[PDB]
Amino acid sequence: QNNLSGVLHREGSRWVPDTINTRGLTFNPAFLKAINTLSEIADVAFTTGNAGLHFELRPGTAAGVMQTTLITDNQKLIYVNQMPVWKRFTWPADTEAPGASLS
Amino acid sequence: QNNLSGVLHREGSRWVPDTINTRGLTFNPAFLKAINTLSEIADVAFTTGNAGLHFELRPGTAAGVMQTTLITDNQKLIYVNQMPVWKRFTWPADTEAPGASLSWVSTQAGTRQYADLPGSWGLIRLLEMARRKAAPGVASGWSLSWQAQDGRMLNYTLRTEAGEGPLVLLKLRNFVLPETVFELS
Amino acid sequence: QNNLSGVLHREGSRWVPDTINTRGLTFNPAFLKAINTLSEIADVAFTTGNAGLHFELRPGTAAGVMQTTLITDNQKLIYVNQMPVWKRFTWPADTEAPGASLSWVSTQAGTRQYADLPGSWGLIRLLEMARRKAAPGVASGWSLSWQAQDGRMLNYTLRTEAGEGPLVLLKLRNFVLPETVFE
Amino acid sequence: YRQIKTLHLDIRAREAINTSAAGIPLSVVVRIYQLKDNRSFDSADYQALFTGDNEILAGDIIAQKDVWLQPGGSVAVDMPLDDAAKFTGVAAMFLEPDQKKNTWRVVLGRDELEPDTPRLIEVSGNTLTLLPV
Amino acid sequence: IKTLHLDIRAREAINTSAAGIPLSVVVRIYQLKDNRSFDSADYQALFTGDIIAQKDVWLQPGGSVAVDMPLDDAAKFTGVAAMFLEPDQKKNTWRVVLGRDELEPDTPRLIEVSGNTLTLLPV
Amino acid sequence: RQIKTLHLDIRAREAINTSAAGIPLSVVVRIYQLKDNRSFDSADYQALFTGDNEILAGDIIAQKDVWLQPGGSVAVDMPLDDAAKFTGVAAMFLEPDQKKNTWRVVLGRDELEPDTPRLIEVSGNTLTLLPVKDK
Amino acid sequence: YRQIKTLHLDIRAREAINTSAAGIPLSVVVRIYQLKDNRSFDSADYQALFTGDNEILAGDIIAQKDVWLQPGGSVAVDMPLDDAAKFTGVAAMFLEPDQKKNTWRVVLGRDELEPDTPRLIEVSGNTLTLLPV
Repeated sequence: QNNLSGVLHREGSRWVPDTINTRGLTFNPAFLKAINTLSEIADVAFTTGNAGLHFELRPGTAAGVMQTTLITDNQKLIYVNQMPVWKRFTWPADTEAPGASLS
Repeated sequence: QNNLSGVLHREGSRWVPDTINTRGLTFNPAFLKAINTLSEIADVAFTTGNAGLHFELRPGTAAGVMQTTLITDNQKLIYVNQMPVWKRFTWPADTEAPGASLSWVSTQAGTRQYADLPGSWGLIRLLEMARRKAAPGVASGWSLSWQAQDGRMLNYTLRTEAGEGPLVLLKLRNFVLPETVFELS
Repeated sequence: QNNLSGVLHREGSRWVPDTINTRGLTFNPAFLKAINTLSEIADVAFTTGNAGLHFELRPGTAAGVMQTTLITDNQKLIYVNQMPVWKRFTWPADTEAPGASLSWVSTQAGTRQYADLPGSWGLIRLLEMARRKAAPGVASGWSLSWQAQDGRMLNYTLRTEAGEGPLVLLKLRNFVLPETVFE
Repeated sequence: YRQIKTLHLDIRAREAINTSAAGIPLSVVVRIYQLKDNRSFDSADYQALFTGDNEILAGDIIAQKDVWLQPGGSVAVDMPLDDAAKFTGVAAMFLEPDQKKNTWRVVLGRDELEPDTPRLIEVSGNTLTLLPV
Repeated sequence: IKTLHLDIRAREAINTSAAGIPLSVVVRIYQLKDNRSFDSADYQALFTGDIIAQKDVWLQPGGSVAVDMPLDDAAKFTGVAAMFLEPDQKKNTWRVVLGRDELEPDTPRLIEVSGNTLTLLPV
Repeated sequence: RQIKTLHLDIRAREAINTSAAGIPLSVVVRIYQLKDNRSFDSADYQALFTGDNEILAGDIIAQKDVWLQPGGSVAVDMPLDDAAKFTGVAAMFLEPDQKKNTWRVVLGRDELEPDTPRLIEVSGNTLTLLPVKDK
Repeated sequence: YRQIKTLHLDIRAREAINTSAAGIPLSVVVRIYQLKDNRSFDSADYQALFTGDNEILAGDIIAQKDVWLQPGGSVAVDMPLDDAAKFTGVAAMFLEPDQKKNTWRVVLGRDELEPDTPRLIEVSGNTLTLLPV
């Protein structure tokens, strides 16, 4: 918004080339693929202005496994083959020892 | 951005001299070294708008030390020689008594603490009294090793997240803003 | 890329000068040879951005050796002339005792250490003393045979993932940066 | 025959225990457990027993004691065995423990406790050897 | 029956590669209560519960060894496997299984090893 | 009741096997099971490098080959054969002191306590056998 | 011989205890401990015993009492010794304590307690002197 004010539009979520004022001025077609990706991660994970999103895990069953423990960032999911539910996680939580582990 | 709007550009993180409109107008070459240092510490410690960063310590082992305790700002790390992990610290936390302290339990004697430096800048005083070197085994690491009394070493392994972590505040040691922007001779 | 961005381009992995836009400017021909060597190290040993690489190792045999052990940065390799298996290595390894050590057991002798080289640069000091050639069976395979004492040749077959692997860091043996770029 | 009541435990530590990469011996911690059941204490990993906590394994731990095995030295453990307790456990906090063969803990049952002669437990590097009487 | 008496007669050219140089062999002796696991395991995963005792003897090339070890009364069989450079798993000649009734105890049994072949000698 | 299994352990000091620049490199010790201690006590430091499997012809029963990193330690529990009447411990430094002959110990079989092992402290380039003390 | 049960302690305080820089005597606090072990209480510093807390040293403290030694005055301590308790500790909270020689606490064992006559403990500046009977 300081240097490409004429030739690049913030349309929707992606950036597009402006059709006017591009006489003989071509973008590198990886560069448009780059910052239409870096403004697509920006609309999923970094929506509020900082890193935060909410995804839901439902555990599954498997042949001959009695209990699976998924811990993310001090949030547990202990599944001992009961009626499965949805545990709404978040990432990255501001806890004391952020990590991930699966046992 | 009010007085040097023509001759100084905020490119990236550093400030550079603008090449246009620099006819006969020279900067003091300590002044560009100054506020490219005060805009590096701005991008490591003060990123969010206020003082806060996250660096990770992994404890180390040493000959004949049973337990080392590092406390910063009411965050403990008690290491009694088990399988070492990473404790993700936070400086400066908003707790009730911010400080830094290091106490080691020898094989011979009881727990003589190495230093007890209170205040919000406790942790920078502790990393200043270290004997640090770059760490080849882990990146981007820094293997601190405080030498305690009685010839015993206390080894730790600092891993940052960006730049130099809380080692970057030791660029501020004996730092002085230059009195002169433009040099006249 | 901040001072010679007009006369010096990185095409591929080499730093070629530009035939147009050179006056003459006569580069120091060692200096075009110096940074062509440093930019070759960085694409094999320093590929992530930090110092780190991964090679494999298959042990080899000789006449009159019972057990040959190789320790580097607490990665152990022990051969007693069984079926040869590659073991994936890592240098440097996160440890508190960085170094290498090599011991051999002859049929005549017992354990004699070839060398125990401490320090993070240890495995390079170990890889300096071995005669190398291209192992023709596997590519990219290098033959590694440390001539020990008692005439035995502790044999090893090294396979890298890209380029020469860890052997390239011996290119800096009496390396010199040119004091002068131009003349 | 009731008097197994007092527990006597003498743990000797050898001249090389819990060695790091550079082979230097380090004074390990031995955590002494007293249970109500052996099946849960068998079914825990090394991480989920010291680091963090539990609730059902913690529901079975009744007594707990922590000694420091100076390398080459020893320790004498005398603690009153609880009546509802029916199992003793001993675990170490090793630097590089062997999790595949599970040689970092032992399950001393209640009926295997001698009433007066303490049981010798010897450590060598990273093993908790239960010595035979 | 009570204590083992074995003798391993290694040849002058053992474990030779395609170059044909004599190389030493380490052998691994196992006591067996049941031969459903030792004889159903391949050469690879055997060197990485049923395994009772484990003895390891280097075969110094050209020499030999006399092997005495304390036996167990649960050792129903005795399986002795070596580590060859060319594991003939399709012939399984890298291991032998000696039953406990095959022991003539007071005179040590001979097993001559030639190249990459273990051979139980006829009693 | 008996000596049956050997319990032995070695504690090096921090300055062992020092090279010309004062750098302590790690050293290797070797363990023997011997019958008569004359052949090992009379043979010299040089010939036990390569003739160690040959100059003790028939004297060796079981051999153990144990590393020692400087300042570190190691404990070895190998099963002792009943016929062996001596135990040879041979350190192989970069430089010996053959005159005082302090680079070896010969432990008699009656000296071995059954449960409490014997330390072999290594200092400088010398071996030493420590006294026995227990509960 | 069982009747050790009541603890009697008379602590006399001299005319110069816990002196500041200007030598003025200040009324110290004496913290009286009753433990199950002595090895952890010898392995604590002055900081980690009063300032803050612990969990395993706090797991060993069973009884605890706080008296105020007016300078020149005295105090009389009578408290019931617990049966599972096997050790008595007395520590002061000195202004400038001597941490190198550890003269700011004493470890009165259980078998050294007199049944009726209280033990005299005298303080002189910054020392907890256990007076001999």
